[PDB]
Amino acid sequence: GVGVSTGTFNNQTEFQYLGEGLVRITAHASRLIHLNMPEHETYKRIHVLNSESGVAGQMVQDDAHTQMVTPWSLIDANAWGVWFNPADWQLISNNMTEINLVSFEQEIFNVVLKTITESATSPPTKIYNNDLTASLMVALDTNNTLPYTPAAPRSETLGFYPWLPTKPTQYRYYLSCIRNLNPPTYTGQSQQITDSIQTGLHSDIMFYTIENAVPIHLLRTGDEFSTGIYHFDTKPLKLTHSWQTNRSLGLPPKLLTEPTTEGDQHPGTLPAANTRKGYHQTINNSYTEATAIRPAQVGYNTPYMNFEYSNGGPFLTPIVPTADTQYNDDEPNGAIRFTMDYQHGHLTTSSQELERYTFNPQSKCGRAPKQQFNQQAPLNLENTNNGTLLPSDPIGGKSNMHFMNTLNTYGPLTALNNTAPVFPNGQIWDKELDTDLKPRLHVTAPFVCKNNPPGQLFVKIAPNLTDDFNADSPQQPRIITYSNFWWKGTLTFTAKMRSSNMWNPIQQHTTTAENIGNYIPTNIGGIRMFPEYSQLIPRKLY
Amino acid sequence: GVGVSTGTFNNQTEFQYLGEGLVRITAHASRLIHLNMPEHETYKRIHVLNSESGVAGQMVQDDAHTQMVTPWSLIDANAWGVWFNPADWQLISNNMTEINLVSFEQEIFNVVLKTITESATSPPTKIYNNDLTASLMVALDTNNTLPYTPAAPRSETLGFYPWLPTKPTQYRYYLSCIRNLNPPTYTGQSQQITDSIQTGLHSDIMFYTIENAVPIHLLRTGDEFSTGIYHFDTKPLKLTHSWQTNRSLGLPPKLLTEPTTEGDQHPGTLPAANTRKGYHQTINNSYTEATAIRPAQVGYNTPYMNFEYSNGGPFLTPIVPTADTQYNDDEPNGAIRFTMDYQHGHLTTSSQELERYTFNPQSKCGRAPKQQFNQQAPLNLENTNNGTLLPSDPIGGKSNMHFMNTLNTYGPLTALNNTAPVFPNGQIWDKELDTDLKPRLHVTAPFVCKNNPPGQLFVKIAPNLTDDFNADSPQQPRIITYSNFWWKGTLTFTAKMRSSNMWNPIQQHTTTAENIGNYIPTNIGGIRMFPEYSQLIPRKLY
Amino acid sequence: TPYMNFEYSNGGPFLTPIVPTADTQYNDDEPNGAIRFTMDYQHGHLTTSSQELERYTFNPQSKCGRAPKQQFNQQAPLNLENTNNGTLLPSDPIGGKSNMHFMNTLNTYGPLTALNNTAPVFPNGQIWDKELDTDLKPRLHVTAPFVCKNNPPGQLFVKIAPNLTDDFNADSPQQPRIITYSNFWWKGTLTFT
Amino acid sequence: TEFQYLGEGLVRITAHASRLIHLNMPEHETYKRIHVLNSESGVAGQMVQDDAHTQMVTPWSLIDANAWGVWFNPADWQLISNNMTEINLVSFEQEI
Amino acid sequence: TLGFYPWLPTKPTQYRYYLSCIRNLNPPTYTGQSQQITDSIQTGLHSDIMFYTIENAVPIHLLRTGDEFSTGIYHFDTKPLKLTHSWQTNRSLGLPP
Amino acid sequence: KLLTEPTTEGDQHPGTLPAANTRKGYHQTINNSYTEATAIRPAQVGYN
Repeated sequence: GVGVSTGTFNNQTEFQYLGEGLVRITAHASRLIHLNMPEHETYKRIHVLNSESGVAGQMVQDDAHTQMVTPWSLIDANAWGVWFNPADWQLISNNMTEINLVSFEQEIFNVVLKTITESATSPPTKIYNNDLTASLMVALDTNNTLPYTPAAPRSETLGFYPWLPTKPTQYRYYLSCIRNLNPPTYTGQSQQITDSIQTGLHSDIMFYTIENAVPIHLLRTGDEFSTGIYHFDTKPLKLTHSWQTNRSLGLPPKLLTEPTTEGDQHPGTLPAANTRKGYHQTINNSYTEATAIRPAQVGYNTPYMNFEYSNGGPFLTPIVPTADTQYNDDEPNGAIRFTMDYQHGHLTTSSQELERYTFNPQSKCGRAPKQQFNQQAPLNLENTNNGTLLPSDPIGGKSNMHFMNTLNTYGPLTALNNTAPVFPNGQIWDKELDTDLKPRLHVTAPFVCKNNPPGQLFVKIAPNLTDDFNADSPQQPRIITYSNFWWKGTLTFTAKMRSSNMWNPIQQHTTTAENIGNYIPTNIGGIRMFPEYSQLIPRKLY
Repeated sequence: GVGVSTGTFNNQTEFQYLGEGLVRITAHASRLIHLNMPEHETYKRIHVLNSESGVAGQMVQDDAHTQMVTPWSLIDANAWGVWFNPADWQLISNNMTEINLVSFEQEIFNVVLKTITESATSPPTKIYNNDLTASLMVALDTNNTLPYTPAAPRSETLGFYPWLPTKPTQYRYYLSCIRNLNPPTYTGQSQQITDSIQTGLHSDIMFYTIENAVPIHLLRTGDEFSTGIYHFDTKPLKLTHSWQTNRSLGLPPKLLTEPTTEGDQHPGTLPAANTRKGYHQTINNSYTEATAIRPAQVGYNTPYMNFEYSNGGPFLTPIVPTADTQYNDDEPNGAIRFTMDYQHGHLTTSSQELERYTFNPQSKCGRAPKQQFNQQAPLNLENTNNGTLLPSDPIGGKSNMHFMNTLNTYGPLTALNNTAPVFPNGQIWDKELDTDLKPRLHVTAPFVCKNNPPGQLFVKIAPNLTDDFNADSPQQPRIITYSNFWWKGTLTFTAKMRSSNMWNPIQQHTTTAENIGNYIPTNIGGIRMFPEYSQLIPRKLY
Repeated sequence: TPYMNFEYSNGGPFLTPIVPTADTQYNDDEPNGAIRFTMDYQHGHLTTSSQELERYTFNPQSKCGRAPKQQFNQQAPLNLENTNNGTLLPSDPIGGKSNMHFMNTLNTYGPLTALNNTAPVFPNGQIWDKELDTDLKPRLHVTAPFVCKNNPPGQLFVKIAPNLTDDFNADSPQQPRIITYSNFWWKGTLTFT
Repeated sequence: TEFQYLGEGLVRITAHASRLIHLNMPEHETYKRIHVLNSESGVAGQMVQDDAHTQMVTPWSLIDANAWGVWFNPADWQLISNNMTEINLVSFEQEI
Repeated sequence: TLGFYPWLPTKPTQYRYYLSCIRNLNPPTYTGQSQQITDSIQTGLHSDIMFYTIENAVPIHLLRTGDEFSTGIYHFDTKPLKLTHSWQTNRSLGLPP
Repeated sequence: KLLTEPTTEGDQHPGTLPAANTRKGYHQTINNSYTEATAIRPAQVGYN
């Protein structure tokens, strides 16, 4: 089977429309993969200590931990940019109210392994041969024994471009640490910070081996391989954003003065307080909007920029990413700043490497702590500098840490919204944390597999031994080998169409003569895949 | 049946999605109609001669003709604004590739006739009674015997607003004229312009009568009435625009120099002329883009601002409305300038009456005569002021009339595009001109009924005679009567969804923080229905 | 639940709701989400009375609430017998303000929390309520005790049909019409178990 | 107010509520988008007194009977609360 | 709501809903202090505008004196409500010492 | 639509149309004034 092709290339995007308004969005993604021969044929247990970690203030910069570096490379296509292209997104987000994960199947084919012979005859000349017989190692951890490691959050996914080759990344998992950083400091002060790390508590050591946990298929040029057909069990994802806030829930207080002159300038009048009727979660006989009965709490302040410390070290306490307020805050509203790559958007040509861009979901929930505040005992419209905590009050003596930094408003009354899909660098589905009690969602991605997540796809070039034996020695020498093999995946979703219910037209992402540039190549061949808002369709909340 | 309601109000917009991606766009439109008692119970044959018509130059301002003024009022809902609202449009045009007319049915109900008694007791007081017994006259010209008269082109349609009452207009048709304006003039000159009109050639007299050609239903408050269910036979309408022009059709000449430096600034090079290969519809051994073989003629210059004169007088020769070029020309590209109304968009509140706004379809075909030109005999790259007609050459001695004004490029090679739907003031379907040879399309509207067009709906309040007899006298006196009656129509279309084929996202009409104002009421109750582009989805042409 | 806390999101500032539970022997109320209703010449409150509307605050019966003016915190290894230094009290100045104590900012919600639903408040109380269409839902509402898992009953709308005159309509701002009104009966049937 | 008692100790509390409604002709036949800004809102301290927001004032009137006072009367309540351990919503139907 | 009294007439109320706001109150203050409080509001972010119309979203029945109308028969799906109160507190849970 | 129906017999006396400007409708021209000669028609009946 040497001279015959095993699989087929296809990167089409099929949108089947069915009855009652559903759609079978079928995304085909093919891509030419390139794999280099693992440079260290062993399993290494490496630690990581950075000089920066152990300095006054630079604690947040701590990078310590332990790595299990495997000789295997991983093929993760879990990231929107893989499946869709700009146009696709525009369609889906501009018209589907919800979308959900259905089936997924990969397939590796037209494997080609290549030897490289050196010819230092005057100038270093390279000769390329085909080791027809050599093999490509492929492993599929169906049961997820190997620690899960999504690539997406490190833009180490496959190339978001069908006409451009791409590389799978080095597989390496976390191993128990015993990180020490006592005690925290502050930029200036002189103190002796202890900075250590020693492979975790023995009872917590997890040392896995591709070889030991999964059957490995050997693939010669004429061989082929294919995932079965995995079916997701996932809570559908909404592609609509809420807006209403507690100050916009329910029956608006009836007015007594409708304006008499055009312009959003002139407003209407409400009867004085006192004379108003209804419920009150406060005592004063006066019913204000800020102080009014609402169904629940839409949103919540999560102590921002708080660092917690557990065995593995210190770390930022995650915040459910929601849209910022008119006071572009971001960090407290879990905004997510992605960094691009010469392969995940960002002009292929550009001289400077990678790109910035921060992301803010559309669902309005977030807060503006630089505004929030607290008052004492019986409220009292008309504060008491003494009986009122403000967004500019010194907590614990530090003149810039205000109450909001420590304030947590989560409660049974809280109504929250899930992360947003972030085309394209965004992760798509995610394994669920195997803890007795589970999280209501993840920040990583919008889809969490209720059951068992799809399998990790592993790859590694079969060691091409020489005549200089093996064993009875440290690191064995081998023929320089590499591989070019294709890959085709099929991700299938389900979504519902939207419909005209209101009077006014809504948001929709379009082309402006000032952005087409971003969806069109360059006079040289530059291509971008700059991220786009998602969940842009307005939705009632109450 | 006095105290019982006959029909039901419904102004919902149902979008049913079916297999293979079709949609059953069902538009329900209800509206409270108000009718005043016809002020002249006869059929009047009036002429119209304006002073302006008979003056030097002001010929274009001629308004002469003859009118058959009937005592009947017409209910025409043939205009987008009737059926859809802003949001609806945004949906349809932002996602359907084509759409077509299917079924239509009207229904008049909850008729109420009212008498009005005068009580000049000191200040003029009005007393309102119900003439339970009086009737409302309704006539349906199913076979279209009465001359067709779409309301749309005179914004005399029904009110584009469901929550606002509306009025049907006076029915009056054209009758043969023998208009005289010999001879044309020019603003300055002194000459004796003959300006006359005398009811047309007897053999061409058409005097119709609602009463004589259609059965009329009398309706008392407890009565109801309903069109059957008309089915259209119409060439589907495309909601996509072409772009390619003759300078963009087919295989682009192969280059020999791809740029080496970023920026749309630096272009590529083509081999010199001469050395190029292929067809040529010219002799010179050099193959230029302007002078290159193309499948056909996309577009065509129609002698612009040309006035033709036939029996009924002079008139502008219509031009197929197509998008203007980068040289916003409009008039030569049949742009269509609509004038709004306090009931067809245009802030209900605004002090100034009516609105402007011109319209340009999206399909790129139009021309830029102020650019066009002609060269003689064997072409010859490098003109001859003598052998080259230019866009600034004096024709017939007049220093501002250039060849383009008289130039007609229509031909068997011409490929043309149909008018565009103009939400909302735009007319929807139109009767076909009963001439032996028919037009390839109309400018009025995008839909032309292959068969017989739906019937005209006529209305008139039954004369409420008094005790002061009738007949044996000129104009009879009658009780002042009027009516409030509801109307509900159901227009059904068929359309196909769009799909992601290309890489880049396309146009789409959205909300900018600078226009929502137009889709939202006013602090006083003002509402607008400003027109929106249509056919905004890009389409290949070749 | 951090009491009298005001949060701020797009629509403005607002009081952070507290699950209404009964007050303690230290009638606190506000921190225990008590609900003060205001009556009407039609919803209780002597039809005759000269003064308009009525007051009255409400406290559910389920005992859960707290008495912050009592609560407190101690440090590290507890230690029966405080340390003014190692003990936060209900009268300690937070952030420098002499009347804002730790309780105002304290939130004790946790996986260990066992809570109780609002109470029906005869008669001014709301009965059922639509559920907030957010991805993750609230464990209850304060508004009412019943939250419709599915779709809530429909809203009933009414408006008098415009009684136009002879002075046309359209082609003008606000249209004039005959003064009209209506008297119509209504009967509803609510069934419980 | 029908209180049907069934087996095992359940009850079919059926509340009938009739009422003569009175409706005045909407005074502004349009849909108004009004804002609301109170002087009190923008003052030192009186923040809690903020009443700002935007209203969509419709020409329609709403009939909401979602409130106990509608269905039961004092006696009814006394009975239900004095003797039922739990109660639940079942069916509902209006009629004009 | 409607009148809690069967023998007394009652009125339905004006229907009006909330529409996106962009309320500004920076920065909070305290009764005394002198500071310049910005107090504004401008119809919310366009993408969040919800403009509904009874006429546009629901079929409307016209009723003449001799007409009638009736909701269907809606069935609730609701977590039963307890009419009992708990008392025990953490200082009253379990086996007393 | 006219705004002045004649008051005296004879094809002599005609009716009046509102001034241009104030008229409403389509126009295959720019000027805010809608004339008969310059008015939207279905198509071209005839041709030179």
